[PDB]
Amino acid sequence: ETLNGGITDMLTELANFEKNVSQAIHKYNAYRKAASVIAKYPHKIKSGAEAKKLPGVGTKIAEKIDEFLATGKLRKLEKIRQDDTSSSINFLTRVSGIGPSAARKFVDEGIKTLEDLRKNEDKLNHHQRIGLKYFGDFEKRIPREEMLQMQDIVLNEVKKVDSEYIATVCGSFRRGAESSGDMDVLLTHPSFTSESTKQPKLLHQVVEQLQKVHFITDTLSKGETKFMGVCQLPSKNDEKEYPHRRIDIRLIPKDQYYCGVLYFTGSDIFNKNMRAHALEKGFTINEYTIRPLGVTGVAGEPLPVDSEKDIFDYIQWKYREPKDRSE
DNA sequence: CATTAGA
DNA sequence: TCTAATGA
Ligand SMILES: [Mn+2]
Ligand SMILES: [Mn+2]
Ligand code: NA
Ligand code: NA
Repeated sequence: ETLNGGITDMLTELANFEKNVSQAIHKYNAYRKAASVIAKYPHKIKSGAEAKKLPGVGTKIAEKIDEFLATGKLRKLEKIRQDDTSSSINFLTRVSGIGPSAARKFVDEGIKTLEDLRKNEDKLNHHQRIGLKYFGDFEKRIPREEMLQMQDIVLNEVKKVDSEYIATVCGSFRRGAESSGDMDVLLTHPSFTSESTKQPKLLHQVVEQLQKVHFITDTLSKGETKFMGVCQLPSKNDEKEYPHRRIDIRLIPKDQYYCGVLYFTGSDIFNKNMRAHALEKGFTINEYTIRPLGVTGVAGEPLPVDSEKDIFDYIQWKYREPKDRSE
């Protein structure tokens, strides 16, 4: 956690680089389990060899270890850090809609800068066009103060659309957080559940309304169960216009709402920990259900969940407010 | 680990 | 169809 710090961090630097700049899924994968392992180790790695005794740690990495311990640095890390091509890929990759693959191509063609990006809006798809358009707003955190005004608006129209609609802003916001990255609304309807052959309009009606009133301003992707766009709160009686924010609204089979809701509310740890508990308690929890475990090794049979509670109860735990779902 | 775009 | 990119 701090004892193998630099070690794992160097390791991750390297991993990550193999994956984006180079198209070496393997090495990238190598660097990572080793990083993963030296990370667990209970004592201060004092050399290549010591580390070497580890699984995943071979000669190659052990080697990097010494040089890193030896001189507090790594040549390869210095070179890469310098390396313009890779620098570029690392950066282009920041535009929503651009991945490593595309990052490579752009550079290939010689598109290294945001402006390069601009002079060539054409080579870019919609997603990317939008991502470039709000590069600034996308990079900014969402102040909770605003999260409250967004949540406010969203829930209104929702209800005004159909009243039988259930929405929940999930995520960190849900759990207290002063700021959030993007806004995540979990949606459901009674009319939609596990079987009942859908009702796409369900998601559809909603976006339409939000756009209608001018909250959704763009669409990155809109499908039958997961909408992905851009919103913005109404630049007041002017002077202060608001930033463009990322919004994600997803339809849920009413019969899996809370599991989902449970899930997206995180945190990654609480989740795990919670998930880990249901296991002993004779269960299983996944993004949508909670199944009673059977002795044959496994078993199924989706228990009825009506609120975050039921879930709790099932595993016979203390209902935890979102606020304290921290771990 | 699953949903959408896109070519 | 597959392949990329998001998320989470
Ligand atoms: Mn989010
Ligand atoms: Mn999101
Ligand atoms: Na990106
Ligand atoms: Na393949």
